[PDB]
Amino acid sequence: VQLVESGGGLVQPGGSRKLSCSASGFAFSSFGMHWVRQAPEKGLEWVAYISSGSGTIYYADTVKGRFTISRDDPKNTLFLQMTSLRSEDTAMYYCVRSIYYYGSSPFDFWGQGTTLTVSSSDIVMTQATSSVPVTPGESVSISCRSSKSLLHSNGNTYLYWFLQRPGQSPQLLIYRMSNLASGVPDRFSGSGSGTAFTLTISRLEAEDVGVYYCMQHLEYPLTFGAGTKLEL
Amino acid sequence: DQLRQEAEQLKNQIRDARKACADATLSQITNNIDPVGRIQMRTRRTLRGHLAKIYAMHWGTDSRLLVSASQDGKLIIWDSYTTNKVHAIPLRSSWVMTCAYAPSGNYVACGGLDNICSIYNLKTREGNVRVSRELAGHTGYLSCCRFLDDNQIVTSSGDTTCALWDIETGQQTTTFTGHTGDVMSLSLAPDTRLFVSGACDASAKLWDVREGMCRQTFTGHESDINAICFFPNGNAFATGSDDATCRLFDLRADQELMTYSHDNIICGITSVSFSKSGRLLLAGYDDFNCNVWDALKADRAGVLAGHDNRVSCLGVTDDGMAVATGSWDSFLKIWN
Amino acid sequence: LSAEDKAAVERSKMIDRNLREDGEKAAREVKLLLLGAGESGKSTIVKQMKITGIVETHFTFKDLHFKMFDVGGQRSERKKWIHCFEGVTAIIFCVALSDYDLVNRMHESMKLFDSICNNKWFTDTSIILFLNKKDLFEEKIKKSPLTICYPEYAGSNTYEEAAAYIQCQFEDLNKRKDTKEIYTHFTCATDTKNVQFVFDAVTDVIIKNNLKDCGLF
Amino acid sequence: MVTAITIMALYSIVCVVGLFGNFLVMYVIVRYTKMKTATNIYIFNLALADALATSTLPFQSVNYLMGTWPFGNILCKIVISIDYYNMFTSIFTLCTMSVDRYIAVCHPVKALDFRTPRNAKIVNVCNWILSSAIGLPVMFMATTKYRQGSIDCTLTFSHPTWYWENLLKICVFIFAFIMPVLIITVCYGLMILRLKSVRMLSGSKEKDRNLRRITRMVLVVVAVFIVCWTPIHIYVIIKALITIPETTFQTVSWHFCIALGYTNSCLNPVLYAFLDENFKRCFR
Amino acid sequence: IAQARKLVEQLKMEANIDRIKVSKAAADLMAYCEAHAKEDPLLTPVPASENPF
Ligand SMILES: CCC(=O)N(Cc1cccc(CO)c1)C1CCN(CCc2ccccc2)CC1
Repeated sequence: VQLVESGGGLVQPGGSRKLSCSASGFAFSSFGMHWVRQAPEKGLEWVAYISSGSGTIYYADTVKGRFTISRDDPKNTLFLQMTSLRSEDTAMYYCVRSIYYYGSSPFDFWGQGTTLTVSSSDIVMTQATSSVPVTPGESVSISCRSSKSLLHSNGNTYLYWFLQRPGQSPQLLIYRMSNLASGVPDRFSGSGSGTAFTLTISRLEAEDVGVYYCMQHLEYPLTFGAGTKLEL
Repeated sequence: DQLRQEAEQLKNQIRDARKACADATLSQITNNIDPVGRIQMRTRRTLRGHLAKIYAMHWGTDSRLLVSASQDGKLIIWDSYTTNKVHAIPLRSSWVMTCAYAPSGNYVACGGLDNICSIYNLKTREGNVRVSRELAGHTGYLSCCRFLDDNQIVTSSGDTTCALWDIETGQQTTTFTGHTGDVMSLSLAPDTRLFVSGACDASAKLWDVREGMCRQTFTGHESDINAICFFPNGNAFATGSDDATCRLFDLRADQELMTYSHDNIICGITSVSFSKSGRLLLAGYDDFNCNVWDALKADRAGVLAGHDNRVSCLGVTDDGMAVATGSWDSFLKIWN
Repeated sequence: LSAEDKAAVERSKMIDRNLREDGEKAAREVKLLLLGAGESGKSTIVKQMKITGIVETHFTFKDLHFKMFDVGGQRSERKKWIHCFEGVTAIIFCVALSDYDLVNRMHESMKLFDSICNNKWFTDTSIILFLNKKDLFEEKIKKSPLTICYPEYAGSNTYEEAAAYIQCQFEDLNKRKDTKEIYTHFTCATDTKNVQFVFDAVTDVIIKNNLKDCGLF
Repeated sequence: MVTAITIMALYSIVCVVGLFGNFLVMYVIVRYTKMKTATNIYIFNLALADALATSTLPFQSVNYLMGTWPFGNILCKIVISIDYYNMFTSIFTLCTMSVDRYIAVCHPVKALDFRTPRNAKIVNVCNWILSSAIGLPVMFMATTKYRQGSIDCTLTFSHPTWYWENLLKICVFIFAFIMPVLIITVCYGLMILRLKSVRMLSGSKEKDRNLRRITRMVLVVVAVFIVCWTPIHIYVIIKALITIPETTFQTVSWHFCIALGYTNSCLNPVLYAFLDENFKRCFR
Repeated sequence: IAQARKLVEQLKMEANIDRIKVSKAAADLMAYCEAHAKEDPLLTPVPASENPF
């Protein structure tokens, strides 16, 4: 798999810009796509989503009416059209892959991201802490709380954990609060109940430092967490 | 000539040996057991995705997903609880007569009249499924396929032979050859240490995957047999045939134990399966319906008549909660 | 209800639409089954058209798509897999016309034709019959009389009536003359005009099927 | 008196028989066959319109017996609309079935592509829309008239009464009795001419008997259509062309002609469905 | 005669199997069926609360 973003630069306020997401190495036409932006020194936010076959499109509240999203399946490229740029749109945009069926693991791959600068009823998710000192070889615990019960009538709790290493794109760790993503070592574990969740890391080694984000998928729009930072 | 007479004498000696230890009169042993009464089953779901007759169907260890194959050159994985379709694999050779679903859930194997066994990779990157390995070496037609592990598969072909393969290299590890006719069915034991196969000779043989040598041979059918299913305990099995009779054999006793027949049933059986407790026996006739037999009394319990054509497959969930029957009507239903 | 199952339902609907399209495309075409004796004329029939266990041949003629299944490379009980070919448009049968004296071959060919024609599944499908090696039959009759394999035959050793007698002997083997038809043709290595005969037979079969499905028959 | 009672009895009998037959056909199609082929869809559509038109008869019967129209204005509008609407839907369905049969028999290679259930549904929707294109003006235009001592349903025209009335009569006569007759007779003649040379239907006794039954059914369908539509059209033309002073014979003749059109509606299903080969196979 | 010799060898190998009386073998089946009657949704219908279908 390979995702490349292009179309960045500096845009005057009130202008327009186009972002192109290039997908290669996988069947683009079978995957849903998301756009996720990250503020220069803040957490991640959700922008837009396209279903498979362009049969369903959703937009965030803060970008509805100004942003246009589309895909080109024959050419394997994803487009985002931005109109009426403000000073609050300065961020870095990531191209996200997702697929939905019984037993799937959505949000499993993130693009490299492109930088863009502009010259000047929802469910809220709360992080218990913001930074913890961590010593190698020990065990740490990260807590996450939600304003609404994420448990559904079908027996599934929708919770996703992401880890972002410095200078790198975030990667999926745990989906549905109990399953481990492919390629993730068995050190990480997840547990908890409705409106009370916990992430457990055991015998953690180096290269595990970063920011851990808590995300929900019970309903749209998707809201991330503040982010807990781990430092040596 | 003398050697043939010696073989006949050995056969007569074996028959006398199994007759000497035959004081069964089992109907006089379990005559005091209360009947199971009447069993009423109602269809709960109907999967409508196939455009031709379906020949195979296999449940999963999850007891939620199942796979079905038909002659339109497509096999699709169903979600039984919700009726959604998870996958739709387009296969090359539309003539397919059997299918299998791996116990772990990562692989699906299909094969038919094309003399080749195909294994598909379900859980992989890049999205769609891919053909992991093609198995070649048979000269007849694949009749049944069962999975032992994610690397070992046992196949039953039409050239009077059975084989055990390894997927990583695609080579015949072991070959079983003791039949004098086309073998149509196959079923693995719960411990996956031995299996039995049934052929067109009206005889069922008991192999073992370790050494590759036949252990025992069972007989008593008057026509070709099509279905085999082990007892849940693992010490017995039942067979269906074109004789319109189902019978139960015992491994330790090494002889017949029961016969299931009725006066107004004159057509063959294409599928046989047991319940979780083993007290019920499901047999799929070509009379457009399947019956439920009380396995301990040879007395019919109920009738499942909801199909407009002969049923070609039948399976029971691992936890014994529902039974799925497929037919040439192109619709397969779920009963509970 | 249906938190994220809506995407799964959408995927199911999309793959169902794909299945519908594939099924329509598959039903648009017609399938042909090629039977015959061992290496009698089946080799040259396939070569005339454009063209493991079995082999499938694809060719088109006058805006019509044909599929031909050569199932003669399988050695097993035919009754255990012959029901998979139910619903085939037509059956092509090849008979070597110059093998009337080599060996008994004609008698076993007639036995095979009787078995195939009066099968429990093929009680409705029409049969297209081809008599190959017509040119080789001309030189083998003036020297070897046809009475060798037909003791009851009493007539002159001329090709014109011997061919008709053989055609009638092959044709009168069906016990259902009010439901199925048999198209007979004489084929040689040259004179590639058999595709038109197959097209005419398939057109008649399609017309009959349309009449049956339209309520008139 | 006697004549009015006889007319009312005949109208009631025709309505009852038509409604019973149509409802039975609808139930048989819906419950058992469940839309197997495009022919089933066409027969289903035809059985709907026939009954939606015959259900209208008791209103006309009570209007004749009572002598006035007490139902009002909106209901009179809907009666006239569903009376001028189904009379076109049925004819369009019959023409579509005839064309479908002709294209199925004469052109099988093209019928492999054209004849699909989706195409049948599209054609049915197009026929309904085309019929609505003329039904809606009657909905917007039909009114009720308050006479000296009676109330009757009549169409008041937008100044050129004679010109526009004759235009409407000529249009309905041309598009309801000439083009349909021509298209069905040409289609069936070509179908029979092509079918007379089919190897499957010639060469023995049973094949000739089957061909004879097919051509007999075609001929009887065409004859029923012609005989049951000609009298009403010719009577309307004569009435609109000649002064034809009122007489007790004129009313009886007009009522008998209207009875003949309703008789045509009842006769058409008992040939298309009650004798359908699929229905016979289902019954047996 | 090569196949016949193998057939005789197979029959001789199969002839050495220790059997048990059926009354002892038939009791095992009944004991297994009687001890697992409760864990059989098909034989004993379950309430719709716990029925996933
Ligand atoms: C030439 C056609 C014609 O002249 N047709 C339409 C028609 C005639 C016969 C049968 C059918 C249906 O198969 C339609 C007229 C005939 C007289 N009807 C009177 C309807 C009516 C009476 C009283 C109050 C309100 C309405 C109007 C349409």
